[PDB]
Amino acid sequence: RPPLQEYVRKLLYKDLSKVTTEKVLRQMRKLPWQDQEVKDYVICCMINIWNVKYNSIHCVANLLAGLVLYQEDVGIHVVDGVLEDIRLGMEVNQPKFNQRRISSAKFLGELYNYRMVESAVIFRTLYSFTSFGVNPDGSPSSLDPPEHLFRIRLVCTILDTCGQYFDRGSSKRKLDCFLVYFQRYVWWKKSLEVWTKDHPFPIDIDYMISDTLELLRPKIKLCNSLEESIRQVQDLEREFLIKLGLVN
Amino acid sequence: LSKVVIRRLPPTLTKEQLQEHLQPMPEHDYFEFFSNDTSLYPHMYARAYINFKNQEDIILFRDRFDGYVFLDNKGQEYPAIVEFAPFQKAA
Repeated sequence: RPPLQEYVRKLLYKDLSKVTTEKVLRQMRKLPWQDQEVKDYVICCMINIWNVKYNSIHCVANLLAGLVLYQEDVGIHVVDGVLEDIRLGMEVNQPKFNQRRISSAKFLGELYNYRMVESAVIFRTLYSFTSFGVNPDGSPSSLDPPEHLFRIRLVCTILDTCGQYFDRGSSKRKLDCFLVYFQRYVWWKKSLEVWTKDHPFPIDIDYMISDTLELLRPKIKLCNSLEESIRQVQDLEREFLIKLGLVN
Repeated sequence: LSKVVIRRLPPTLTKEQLQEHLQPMPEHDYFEFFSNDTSLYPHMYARAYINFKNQEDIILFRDRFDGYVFLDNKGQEYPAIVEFAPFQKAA
């Protein structure tokens, strides 16, 4: 394995922690960024964020924020790459990649926290989890078959990472709107014929959703039925219709 | 929104070969090719970003190339996907 590859790998996956961030930054800066193979390798190593311990993922976002002062193109390519990986992960959707896909979602959330992406990128991604390859009547599909509940884990992962910053102003409204759509998505999954008395919907997924939502919105109404969740969506879409002027 | 991605291209397609398929190319600021950078091996695909100058040219471009079938050496089909990039910042 070539020397610069082992060097980059060592800096990002071994040396980098909360206490060495300034030293790793200094070293990354002096890399031969004019060598295209080396620049490509660093980008590729950062997109492959699963190699990094979960609790040090945020250190890679922080390192990238220092680095884009001198090498801005690198940061753009990493963000573009992580978002491509989140999309490809839904197309592939094999359980052996679960840990890697979660690491990518957490990394995107930390990229928002260290100001590498704006909130629009986060909301685009959250809606993609509830709509991409999802039939609009809530029937199962190729990418979202019945016992696949991983979209719910992905959503909760992003919300747990950066959701606390969407509590004032316009981002507050945007999160409130997304949660109305999320609660319907959850009731579509819960309403599938596979779930019975003998084969119940997993209680652990239920608790994941309620813990996430109650942390962000202590007074939120958790819907107790599919009907209630559809009505919330209908009331919200009546508001939209008024704003868009399709009728009035 | 001016930054457009064309993705799920064959993993051994090159920027130049892609250009031969796309021409005549509309006016653009930026046009770069990416591949071999996923965390989900062996699911390998290639892709590109283009930043268009006018808005009407974007609608034309995806009418033409969304679903356009590229081939690799062995004759496997690769329908491309054309959408706005999820991150709009240009390099």
